[PDB]
Amino acid sequence: IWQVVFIAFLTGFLALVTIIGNILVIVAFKVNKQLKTVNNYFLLSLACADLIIGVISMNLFTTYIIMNRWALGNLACDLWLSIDYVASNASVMNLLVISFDRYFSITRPLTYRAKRTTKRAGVMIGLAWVISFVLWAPAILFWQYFVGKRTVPPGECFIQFLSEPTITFGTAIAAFYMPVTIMTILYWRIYKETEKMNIFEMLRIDEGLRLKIYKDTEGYYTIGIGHLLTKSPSLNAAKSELDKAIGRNTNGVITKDEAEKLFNQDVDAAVRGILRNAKLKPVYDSLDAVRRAALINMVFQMGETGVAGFTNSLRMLQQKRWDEAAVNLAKSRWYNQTPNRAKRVITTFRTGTWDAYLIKEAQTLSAILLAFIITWTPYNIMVLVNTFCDSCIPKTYWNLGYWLCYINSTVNPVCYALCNKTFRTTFKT
Ligand SMILES: C[N+]1(C)[C@@H]2C[C@@H](OC(=O)C(O)(c3cccs3)c3cccs3)C[C@H]1[C@@H]1O[C@@H]12
Repeated sequence: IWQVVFIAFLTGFLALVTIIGNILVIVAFKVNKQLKTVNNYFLLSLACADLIIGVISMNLFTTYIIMNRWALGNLACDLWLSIDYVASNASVMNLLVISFDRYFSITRPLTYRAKRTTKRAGVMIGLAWVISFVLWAPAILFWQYFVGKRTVPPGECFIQFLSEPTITFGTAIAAFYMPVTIMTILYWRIYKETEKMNIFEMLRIDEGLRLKIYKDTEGYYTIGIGHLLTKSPSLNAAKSELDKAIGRNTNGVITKDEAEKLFNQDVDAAVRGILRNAKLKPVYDSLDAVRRAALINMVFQMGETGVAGFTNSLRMLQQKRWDEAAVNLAKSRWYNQTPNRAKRVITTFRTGTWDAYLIKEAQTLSAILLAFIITWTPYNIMVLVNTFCDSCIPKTYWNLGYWLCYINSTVNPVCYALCNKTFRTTFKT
């Protein structure tokens, strides 16, 4: 009992670390405009969940464990639980909101990336806490009054309707296993597709955007972002090819959605072209994200056949000789047709940076995700297990899993700072 008490305070240490880390997140974000963004906004929400959970749950938990008994009675037990599950819930749903956000950033450039603000983010988050609360709290508090009696004996506290290992299983899957799988899906997708954002802003600048058919600087009929319709001067040809392309009668006009989807089609085709080609591929392998994106610009413009006839240049681009590549490109007919765009692309080649386009080059999601899964799944697996054998799990293991579920909330700020040097230097001060 003496050694037990001596070790008990460790938990307190962890709770303190949690509350200060989170409190730091909050303050640092509020006091530094740099840190204000949509993504950082969601990260603020998370740090909040972790704070409310670290100043309340971790502690009263430490208490309950220490005493071996529940002192504060029924209602304290109810509020503690409700705050706890509503909170951690809002934490999972917050993670989801994040993943889906970055996803809609990659896949829906015009519809999503373009209109997204910290206001919209705020709304989404608030709505999330709403959902969480409305799922857990009413159940946890009002289950007794509903059923008419209180299953819970005084002295030991837990959620009334969760007695059964099955309903607990199903609710863990729904509330954990499902959302985790989905976060993994969205994740690996984002991790595969991250560059489409940069290459998007790139082609966006170079080409520009128009919803209704307009004449190119060359005069050719062209629609959307960088989508060429036809070089024939007859408007009918263009409009018709376009219609083929959309699968509707466009009447010369298209929606922003249709547009973003067209772009995506185009880029995927560009890339697929670079990888199908014997020339562009190997070179394209040795290129860093910037330059590579440049290559995808040229290919997105002239086509694979087109960009493959640059062999004089390709040679040096693969050999990491830049100034010579650029020099080799300036002398071609490409540069002659539309010098500005090409000049931007080439500069992008030489420098290896987006500064020509003034462009800002997935982050932290790995960390947060990993922490979450690895501090939760022990417990969820322990539940899945308890479903099938009654006595195989002693209360100890439950408590431990719980603690992990906390050290998530502890570790999340840590992952914040460790991932972004911004949060580092902001905390230091
Ligand atoms: C440590 N917790 C506070 C407790 C145990 C863990 O719980 C979870 O991981 C669960 O999947 C479930 C646990 C038990 C039945 S369903 C969730 C609960 C609430 C939203 S998702 C994590 C959090 C959560 O509040 C519970």
